[PDB]
Amino acid sequence: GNGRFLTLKPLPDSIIQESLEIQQGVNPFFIGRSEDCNCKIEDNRLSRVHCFIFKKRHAVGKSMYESPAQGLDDIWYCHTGTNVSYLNNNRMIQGTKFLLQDGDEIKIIWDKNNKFVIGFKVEINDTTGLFNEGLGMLQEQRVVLKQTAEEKDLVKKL
Amino acid sequence: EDIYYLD
Repeated sequence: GNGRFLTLKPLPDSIIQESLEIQQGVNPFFIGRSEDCNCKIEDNRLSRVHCFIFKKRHAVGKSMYESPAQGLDDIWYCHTGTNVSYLNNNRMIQGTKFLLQDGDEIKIIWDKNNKFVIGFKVEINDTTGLFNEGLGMLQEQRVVLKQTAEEKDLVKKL
Repeated sequence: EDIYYLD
């Protein structure tokens, strides 16, 4: 990776038709209206910092039965927006985290009446020694995790 | 300082 690792590109299916790339060097990558966010997406519906993606070192206890990747890094999508975001098929409320597998489509905002729909396609171009870039490691079937003060602190420095 | 609710 020369600078880019993950590519979040607001696809045509979404009200936004732009492409943003999370530099492997920037952790965590903040997205939202405010330019402060590593990613620039301004939607009156979402907060200046609707959500941010944070990368963490993927690990596990033993390798009994299951075959892990020793100890590589994975990308976690953190949502801090009050309008709640949607990752593929999992709910993302203000204060949640989710595993990002190469080719992850995340919905920042969806309005049935307003027809306001946002969605970015995550595409890992470079693999900075990733357990498997992001194919959806077994064990945990796409489940939404919760964030702690550690996560909230990340945005505090934003 | 925010009042959002997409329902």
